[PDB]
This record gives sequence, structure tokens and C-alpha cells, in this order.
Amino acid sequence: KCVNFNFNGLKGTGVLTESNKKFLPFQQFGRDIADTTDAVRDPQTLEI
Amino acid sequence: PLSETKCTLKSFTVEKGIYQTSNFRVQPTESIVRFPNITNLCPFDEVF
Amino acid sequence: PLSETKCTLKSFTVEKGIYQTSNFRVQPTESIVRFPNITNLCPFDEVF
Amino acid sequence: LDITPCSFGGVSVITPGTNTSNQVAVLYQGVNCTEVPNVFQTRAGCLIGAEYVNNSYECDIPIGAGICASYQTSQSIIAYTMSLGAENSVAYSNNSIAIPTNFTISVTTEILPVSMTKTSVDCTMYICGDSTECSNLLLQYGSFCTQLKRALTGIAVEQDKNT
Amino acid sequence: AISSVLNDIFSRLDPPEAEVQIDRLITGRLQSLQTYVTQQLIRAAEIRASANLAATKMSECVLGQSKRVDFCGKGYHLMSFPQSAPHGVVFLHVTYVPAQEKNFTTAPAICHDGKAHFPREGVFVSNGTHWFVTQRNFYEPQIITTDNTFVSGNCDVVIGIVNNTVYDPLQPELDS
Amino acid sequence: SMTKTSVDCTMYICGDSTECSNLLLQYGSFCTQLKRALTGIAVEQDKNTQEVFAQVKQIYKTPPIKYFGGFNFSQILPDPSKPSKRSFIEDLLFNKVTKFKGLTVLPPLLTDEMIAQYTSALLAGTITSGWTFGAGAALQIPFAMQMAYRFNGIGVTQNVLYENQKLIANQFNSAIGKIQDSLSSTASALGKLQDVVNHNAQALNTLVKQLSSKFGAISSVLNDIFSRLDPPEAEVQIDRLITGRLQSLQTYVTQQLIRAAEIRASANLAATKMSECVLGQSKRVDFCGKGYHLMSFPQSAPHGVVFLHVTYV
Amino acid sequence: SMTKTSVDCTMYICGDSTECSNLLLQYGSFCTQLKRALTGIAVEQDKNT
Repeated sequence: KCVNFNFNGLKGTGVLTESNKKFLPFQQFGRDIADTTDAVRDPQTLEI
Repeated sequence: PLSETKCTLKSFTVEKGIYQTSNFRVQPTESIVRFPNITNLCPFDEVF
Repeated sequence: PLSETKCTLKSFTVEKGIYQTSNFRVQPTESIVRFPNITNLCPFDEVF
Repeated sequence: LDITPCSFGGVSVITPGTNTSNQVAVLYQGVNCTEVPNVFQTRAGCLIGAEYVNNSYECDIPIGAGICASYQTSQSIIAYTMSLGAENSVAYSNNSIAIPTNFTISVTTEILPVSMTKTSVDCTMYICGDSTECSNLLLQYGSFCTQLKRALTGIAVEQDKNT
Repeated sequence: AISSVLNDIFSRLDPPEAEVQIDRLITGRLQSLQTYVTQQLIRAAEIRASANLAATKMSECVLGQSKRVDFCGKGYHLMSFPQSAPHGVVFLHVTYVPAQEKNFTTAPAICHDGKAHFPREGVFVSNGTHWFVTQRNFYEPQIITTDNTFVSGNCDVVIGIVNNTVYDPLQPELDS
Repeated sequence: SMTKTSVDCTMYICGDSTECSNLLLQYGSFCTQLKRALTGIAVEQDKNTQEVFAQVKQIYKTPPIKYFGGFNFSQILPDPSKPSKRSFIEDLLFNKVTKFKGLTVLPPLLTDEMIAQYTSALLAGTITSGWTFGAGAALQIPFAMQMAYRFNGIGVTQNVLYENQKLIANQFNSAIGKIQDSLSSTASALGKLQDVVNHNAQALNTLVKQLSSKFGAISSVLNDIFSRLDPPEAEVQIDRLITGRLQSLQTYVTQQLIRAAEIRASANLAATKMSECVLGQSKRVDFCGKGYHLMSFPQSAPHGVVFLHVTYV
Repeated sequence: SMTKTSVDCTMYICGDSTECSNLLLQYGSFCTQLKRALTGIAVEQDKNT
């Protein structure tokens, strides 16, 4: 669903789907080729 | 005006041709100071 | 210098051709500190 | 005392492909190699990493001022002058002629590009990354990107005109 | 500026202080768009002049036979066959190139009876024994007749003329 | 062709300053994209020399008997007794047509000896083979037969050639010597080559004199801003100077690119005129000269070509 | 051909402001180059006729 985002200051606008990549346990967020926010782990639950 | 072509071309020798040097404009001489007319006055004589 | 071609072109495969990477410049080694000479003095011996 | 800046210039790398070999040839362009610190001095600059020869062949990688380079044969990078083709003169007299007795029919390809990829860049999403505070000061700059939208439409109306 | 993300500028700084970092991201991204569209319009001009060259190659090489040299291929142009391609046209140019040649002797005119005989079509060639007429692009010898030649002046004014007879075909036809 | 130039963002923008190169990385890759366009016009002018001069690869040579029917071709041919391989017209062509801020001038691929060796090979194929060496292998055709076909392309019969062979060759050799008297005296006849070298020279000195301007700063010297001022209050003066020096650098790459578009249209007009006026007979009207075109003789020039178009008037 | 045009550096940038004209001198001779490009256009429009 197109909603607003607020993840410890990392704001954005888009939808949320299930990621299929491997991720790091210390990782807060990832970056794409444009070096912007594209993948956010939840601070409580841990869904990337 | 022959020396005006030397200053804008950065050269002490001016060849044959048509050259633009500066722009002419008529300078202002007077200044018209305008104010609205004395009407819609307020009754200051009721206390004075 | 083969890895300098990869560092500028941002690619791990270099095709056949001529590529410019960086520029050579001789670094400064010493530092010349200059001052005027011991002429034009002041008569400080008249009070000291 | 005459102030001269010390010796500087561009550095280029003459190399073949990585699937073939890995040798390089460093060219100090505009720099003589007596002032830099198996070597050859050209007019563009002294070349480090190439074996200069006297014969000239068909090369692939140009350097400058007639000097060219290629990767030949136990293999290294060599450098030579650019060959202008094989010299074969034609004789001449006042009473002789040369008539062709046969021909050949060949097909030579010629590739000319016509169109390109039509793009379109909007002012709201490229400048502002889904930002609402960015768009309020975007109206203060007047009509920059409205003219860029007319230029990108004027390119894209010429691409199907070119077809 | 301090950051590239526009959400990090507004949600951290004062709105009098974040606005001066915002216009550095506005004019910085507009200048990168301005050097893109000027490089686009420069590339739109050279892609028009090559397409106008391709439309000239579509009109002269494909729709007919062009008499130009090194325009519809290297050599004498015969025909062309265009092929489709992404963002361009690939042309298959059929050309006429001579391969094998042979040296002969030549002369500009023939002195038959005091008058000079100039060749109408072709050039005068010889194999050392007799004189023949062939063209300039291929070898096909023909006998020198009055139909293949035309008279122009005497033999004293031209340079390089040799003495030979011209076969008049009306002369054996009176007794045959 | 034009003058190949290359400029770096390390020395032109930063006048030996370590803090200037550290603030250049915050702006991204502005000087990387203009570096790719400057080598794009560097290989374009090298391709323009190969499209005009290098039409054929077979180098031809002249016979030592210089007799082509009373035709004096010693002026357009290069002298082998001279150490420089230049012609008698081309000695006057190269004579009439005449730093540390990171600006460099690249030399071209084909030198002046290699251009004139390509020019003399195309000139020797014009007089010994005519129109056949631009369409495959060269053939041995005499000079009397080459004027018979070139008269036949404009509908002129061959009777005026041999009956007036002394009058045609005296008219050609007097007109060739009238070219050498006009080129040695009138220096303004080569003005189409002169605006190529003067616009490249006036683009270079405006890159130097824009460094003296401040672009809204209090000083144009990078040492005076860093050594005197407080370093958060000095860096806003660096961003005024690094933007004004980049916009003049973005000015210079954009005026050179439309000049590269103008020099590509003239070299394509030159390579058309190298293939139609030199390699054959052109049937166009007012393309290879005003009137009926017969033949042409190209000559070498600084950043250009010189065409000697003969006309039938 | 096209319509030949010219622009003034002092009048188009500064709308009769004396404090705007002396602040253009810190930018240098940059606005002369936009003036010299358009005057070079107006020569070759007469050449195309």
C-alpha cells in the first residue's frame, strides 16, 4: 500500500514487499545504485 | 569614438569594419514626488 | 597502471584502447623562507 | 628570479584487452623523461614501456604526432610510426594504355544511424525525491524545467519525423 | 551541501537554515539537467544530419542509380538494398570494381586518307598487330568502322596520330 | 579539423590547493563528463583527417618525365630537393596562416609530412590515372585521354582539345601562376582558415582571464581566502569560486561542441568534394567551381584543404 | 535565415539599477561572450542571403 514511512528518521513513500536477499544483523538500511533508501529492516520486528 | 573601439576590443589597432561599443540612454534630470490629497481628514480640533 | 584504468572507468574489464587516468606532478620538497636584510635599523641604544 | 612551474603533464595508459594480456605502456604527455624520475622519446612525450622499432605496420592504438602502437610478438607492446599504406607507383608514357579485362562484384556495407532513445524528464520527481517542502521553492525559480519539457518533446517529435 | 537526501535536510535543520541547503540541491540538480539537455540537443543535430544523409542515400542509391563517386559505395554504383536495424538503416551497396588489367598501346586518332578519325564511343587500343576499339572499364575489341568513328579535321594539327585504314562497310556491299 | 585541447579540473580550478580538491569531490563528477566530451572531439578531428585525406591507402608516385602535353605540374607537386615535402603553392599556404593553467594542446595523428604524402599520392593519381584510382585499382591512362572524357561529361566534343592543345596548356599554366601571385600578396584570401585558429585562440585566453574575476567573492586568489579567513566562513567563498570557474568551463565545452558540429559538416562537405571533384567528374552545377567542372587539384593547408578548381567559362 | 537579435548586458540584467552594474564586474567579461555570440550570428544571417 502507498503509505508514508517513518523509520528512525528514514522517511519515504512507497509500498512494502517481502525481500528475498541476504542481509546483515547489524544493518539498519540498504542503498540502491542511486544511493537512496530502498530496503528498511524493522527496529522491533526484523523484516527487511 | 575611434578610441571607444580600442577599449572594448582590447587592441591598439582597429581594422576596417562595423563595431559596437556601448549603449546610449537618456539620463533622468528631475524627480516627481507625489502624495495623495489632503481630504478624508480626521477631527483633531475636538480635543485641541 | 592497468588498475588505474579500472579505477577511473569504474569497470573490472578493460577493452583495447587508449585511456587517460590521472596527471603527474612533482611534489614540493623544501620551503624557501625569505626576509629583508639587517639594514634600516632603529636607534634602540639611545634609551637602553 | 624567473618563476617557472615544475614539470607536469597528462598520464595515459596504452594497453590491450584484459582477455589478451596485461602489459601497459605509460605515456607522460608533454613531459620529457629526463625530468620524470625500454624508453623512447616522441614529440607528444617520452614513452615508457614500449620497444621502438624501425619497421612500420598497420596499428590499432594511436598515440600522437605520427607515433602509433600495437600489441605484437615472448610478446610485448611495440611502438612505431603510422604506415600510410604500401607504395606502388604507376608508370606513364605518351602512347600506352591499360584496359581491364575482368571485374568483380562486391557488397560493401554502410551503417548510418537515424533515430535514438526518446526520454522525458519531469521536474517534480527528479529534482524532489517525493518531497513536499522541495516543491514550494520550485515555483520560485520560474519556468526552467517547463522549457526543458518543451525541448525534450521537441526532440521526441523529431525522432518519429526522422523515421 | 551537508547531505544529498532532501528529507534529511528538512527534518534536522531550522526552516530558515535548511532552505539555503535546499537551493544548493535545487540548482545543483538543475545544472546537471541543463548539461544533459544541451548534450541531447547537440546529439539531436548530428543525428538529423546523418538521417538526412540516410534519406539522401534512400533517394539516390535505393530509388535509382546515382552517378556520384564514393557515395553509394566504393566504385561504380549499380544498386542498393537497405536493411532494418535498431536506431539506423544498414545499407548493402552493390558496386562495380575492376580486378584484372592488361597493358596495351594507344593513339588518339587515325589518319586514313589525310583526314583525322576520332573515336565516337570507346578508345583506340592495339595489341601490337592491329588497332581496335574498346571501352575504358572492360575489354571488348571491335573493328574500326565509319559508324564507330567521326571525322574531324586533318592529321597535321593533332598530336600522336598513326597511319591506319578505316573499314568502310559500304565498299564491299556494291559487289555483294 | 580544429585544435585539440584538453583541460583538467585539478590545475585549472585549483591553483595548487589541497582544500580545493577536497571540495571538488562534494560536487561529484562535473569535470569527468567534460573530460569525456573533450576526448570525443579529439578523436573526431583525427577521424576528420582520415575521412578527407585518407581516401585511398595506395601511395602513388610521379614519373620523372614531367611532360603531360605542355602542362606545368611542378608547382602543385612537392619538391624532392627540399627537406620539407611541400609544394610551391603550399610553401605560401603554410606561411600566411600563422599556458600553465592546465590547458594543453594535443598534437594530431597525421603530421604535416603524412598529410602531404597523402596529398601527393592523390595528386599523382589525378594526372596518371584520373578517375579510375578512386574506384578500385589504378590504371595507366595518358593525359590526352583524360581530357577527352572530362570534356565528354559536359557535352564538349574532343575536337577543341587537340586542335587547341597549345592554347589550353598555356591558359592553365598562366592561371596556376596567377594563383601564386595572388596568394603571396593578398593575405586575406585565406580567411576561411583564419577564423578556425582565431576562435580557438580567443576561447583559450577567456579561460585565463575569467580566473582573475571573483564571481561574487572578495578575492580570486585561493590562498588569500584560506589563510586569512575563518574556515567555516571561508568555504562559502570557495563555493562561489568553484561554481563560477565550472560554469566558464561548462561554457567552453558547449561552444566547442557546436564548433565541432560546424567542423563536421564542412569536413563532410570536404570529403564529398574529395570524392566528386578529385576522384571523378562532378555533373553538378556550382559545386566543384562556378561553371562546368573539369578536374580539381587538392592542396594541404593548416586545419583545412585548398582546392584548385578549374572551370570551363 | 532567422530573426537577428541582440541583448544588452547592462539593461537586461539590471533594471536601471546603479548598484547592479558595478557588481557585474566581479563576474568579469562573461556577459560580453553572450553579446559576442549573438553578433556573430547576425553576420552569418546576412551571409545566408
